[PDB]
Formats: sequence, C-alpha cells, structure tokens
Amino acid sequence: PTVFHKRYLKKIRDLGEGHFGKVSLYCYDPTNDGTGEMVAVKALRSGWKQEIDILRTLYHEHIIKYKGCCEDLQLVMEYVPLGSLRDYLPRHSIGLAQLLLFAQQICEGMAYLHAQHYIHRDLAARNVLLDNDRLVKIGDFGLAKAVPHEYYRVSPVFWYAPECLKEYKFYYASDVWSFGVTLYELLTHCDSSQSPPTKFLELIGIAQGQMTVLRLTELLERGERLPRPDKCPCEVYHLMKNCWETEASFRPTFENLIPILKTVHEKYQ
Ligand SMILES: O=C1N=Cc2nc(-c3c(F)cccc3F)cc(Nc3ccc(C(=O)N4CCCC4)cc3)c21
Repeated sequence: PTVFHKRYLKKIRDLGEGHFGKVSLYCYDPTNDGTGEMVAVKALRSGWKQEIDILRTLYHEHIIKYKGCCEDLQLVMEYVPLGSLRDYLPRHSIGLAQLLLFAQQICEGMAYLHAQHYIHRDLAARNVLLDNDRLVKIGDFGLAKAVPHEYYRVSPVFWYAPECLKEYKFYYASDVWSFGVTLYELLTHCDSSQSPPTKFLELIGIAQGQMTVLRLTELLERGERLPRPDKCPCEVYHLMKNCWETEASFRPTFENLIPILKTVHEKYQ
C-alpha cells in the first residue's frame, strides 16, 4: 500500500520546482478508467533521502500528506490543486480574518514540527499550500533538518534571521523569524512588488551584489525591518516585529503564537 508502481502512474503536468526536486502531477490508475486518485510526485541524493525519511515520520492536519514512495526513489504526496499562497493570493481577494486563520494554521503545523525536533528552514508563502479555502498545509521539507542541541549548523536569505546569515546556526526561533516574513507576505497578498526580495533590495540596492548578505545582516542589526503592509492592523504588525526580534530568545515560540492568533482571528472575523 505504501508502494506505487511505475506502470499504473501516468503524468498530467509539472507542478513546480522545490528544494532538491521537481514536483509533478500524475493520475495513479490501476483500474484503467481514471477512477483513481490524483497525486503529487516529487523526484530527485543524501539530502533527498532525508526529505523522504522526514516526511514519512510526519502526520498532521497542516502538514502535506505523505502517501508513499515509488521506484524511479520518488516521493508521492496528496495533490492540492489550489497550489501555494504565493500563487493563490494574487488572484483571490482574501479578507483579513481568513489570512489570520491561515497564519494560525501555519503555527499549529510548525508547533507540531518543532515538537518532533525538526526545523523547516524555508518557511515562506511558496511552501504553504491550500487544501481548501480554510485549510493550509505546509509543503517542501527539502531543507528540513533534525535538531541534534538548541540548533543545527547550516539559502533563502530574505526569510532568514541574523543568526542564520551571520553565524550559520539555525534555531527553532529562526523558523519563527521566517514565519514573521510569511505573515508579511500574506498581508501584502503575496504581491510581487511588495515581496521580501523586492523590498530588501530596494533598501540595499544592487550596485554591490557581492555583499548582499552583509548589507542585509547590517540593516537588520540596525533594527530596520520590512514596512507595515497596507491595511495591516498595528496589533498584527507588532506581532510581526516580535517574530523579528534580533535576539532569538526574545521571539515567541509557535506554541505562544497559536492562542494569540486565535484571539486576533476572532477579533476581525
Ligand atoms: O499538490 C501538491 N502536492 C505537493 C506540492 N508541492 C508544491 C510545491 C511546493 F510546496 C513548493 C515549491 C514548489 C512546488 F511545486 C506544489 C503543489 N501543488 C501545485 C498546485 C498547482 C500548481 C499550478 O498549477 N500552478 C502554479 C503556478 C500557477 C500554475 C502548482 C503546484 C503540491
């Protein structure tokens, strides 16, 4: 039942490019009548095996469902046709309350992941999938690692805390910084023109590209941050800034954020 066979799997289309692999849509049809379920299949070496071993362990309402494996090994997951928040939000006017629900849902999945002693390492809107209108699922565990220790010794730098950029140490609290950035993306409706790379490169400029990471590190340590999104309530932006505390230990955990987001969700609903 965990094993899928190459002969009964037929390709429909490519879905995208993740960390250490391409994601493709297949229909898995043993019966030969298109009755069988549609599945997302990710394909590749050392780190690839790790993504299979990680996601095999994980089971949660807001983590993408592992279905099985296949001999090319390939990783078979549930298919979520609505795709990512990065894809979805630019075309669908979604209200503030729904966005906060998604935010709550991300933290519940991340709180689960951390309790299993894993860090994600690319928590970004491109890796948050919609199952349905009020159900996010976190995808792409290609950079995910098992914490040995308080951190893993290590790249999407515009989502990364100063300690990752400077000291090459990824903490549980580093994922919370990234969540802060993801929350910024949701509140801008994942608008390209307001994206973290666009905004940070406006602040840094591109006259000296060899020192992008240095200049990014320096501005963050100066206390400069991404602006408040249009129509974002002040309360919510403070929560963002709390996730972007320079000192990692002053950031809330994902367990701390859940009841806060529940209450903020209930306010604007
Ligand atoms: O269903 C899935 N099961 C796992 C998984 N992973 C990803 C994924 C990821 F999480 C991170 C990075 C890259 C990825 F591909 C995406 C994905 N569903 C997708 C659904 C629709 C489109 C699509 O039709 N698009 C997109 C642009 C407009 C056209 C594409 C992908 C799934």
